[PDB]
Amino acid sequence: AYRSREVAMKLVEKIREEAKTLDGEIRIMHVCGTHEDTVTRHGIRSLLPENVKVVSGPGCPVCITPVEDIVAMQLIMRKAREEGEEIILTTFGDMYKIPTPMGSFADLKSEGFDVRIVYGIFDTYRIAKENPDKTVVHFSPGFETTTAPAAGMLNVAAQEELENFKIYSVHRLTPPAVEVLLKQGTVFQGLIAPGHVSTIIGVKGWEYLTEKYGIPQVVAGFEPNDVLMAILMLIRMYKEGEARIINEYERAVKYEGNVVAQKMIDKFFEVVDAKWRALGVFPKSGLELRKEWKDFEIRSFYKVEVPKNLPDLEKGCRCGAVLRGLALPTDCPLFGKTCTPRHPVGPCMVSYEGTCQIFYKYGVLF
Ligand code: SF4
Repeated sequence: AYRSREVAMKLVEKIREEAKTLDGEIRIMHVCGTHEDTVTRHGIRSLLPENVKVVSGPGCPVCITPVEDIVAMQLIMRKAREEGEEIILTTFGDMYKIPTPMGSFADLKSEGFDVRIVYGIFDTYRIAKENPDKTVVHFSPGFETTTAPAAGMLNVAAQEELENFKIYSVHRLTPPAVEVLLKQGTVFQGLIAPGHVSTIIGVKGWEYLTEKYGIPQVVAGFEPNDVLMAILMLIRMYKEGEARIINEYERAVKYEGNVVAQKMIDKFFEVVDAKWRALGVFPKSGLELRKEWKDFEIRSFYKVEVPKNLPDLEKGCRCGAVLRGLALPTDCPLFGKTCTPRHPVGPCMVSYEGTCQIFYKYGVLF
């Protein structure tokens, strides 16, 4: 308590002191919704010196789930129903309300489809066991942190030979996003690596970025002091002209990552080029079930026709710029006007990890 406040004040003073002698403006990016929550909750952007910026990358797996996949899942529900098949669709609570030009999962539910909100894929497994006569499918988004438990449940279902347990895989990888943002402009000279994701892929998983682009990195937890320390460290590393990755979250992250989880994920999933809503196609950034485990993917059972020309976002939504770290929600003309948690225009406002929802949640009036 008193200690945390003491450290925070001292860290901000060091940041100010180091920043004074910066050539120009330094941009530090994070790609983790919880880091954004911490940053905004504690007003860290205002505390920083004018020449130090914290950029919010695409750290929301729900926000970037493609419209085509949500719509496709919806079309599979309809095609299965016309065949007399009662499918039970599970989804996280925020994904449940993600908008698309053809409606959300919640809209589908109001039509009488069996759509259920779950806390995790373990609930899907339980529901599958509760309804052996019904197909149970989890629309499954998520970065490495969420993919790990999905792989774990699949391994359990595989051992049991559960045949009514499926997923619609829309899992994504974080490092590739960081690479694309860099090549596509988005300027930043340091990275705060996500803590949870790092727990799975370890320091090892981010190294290629430092080796390929020379960008310094600090793996950090979510306390405001973890974020402040990371910022202080990246500034020093930058000024000192060094390209290294420092693990400030060793209590939860091993250099090698969680090898057990990594192996479990690779056992069922294969990395493919994948779409990221409002951002385009990122090569080798998505995960799909391997050919050997195709029976677990619902698309292996139903083929549907997603209509063409479906726009990624509703008119005026700047979620594209926001996910790129090129604009803050306050830069969006719909923010708090036509777009709010009650009536969201874009995915950035619905998602729990969404920068726009985070800005709203903390009453950012800016
Ligand atoms: S405030 Fe709404 S409309 Fe604007 S960028 Fe965020 S999610 Fe999109």
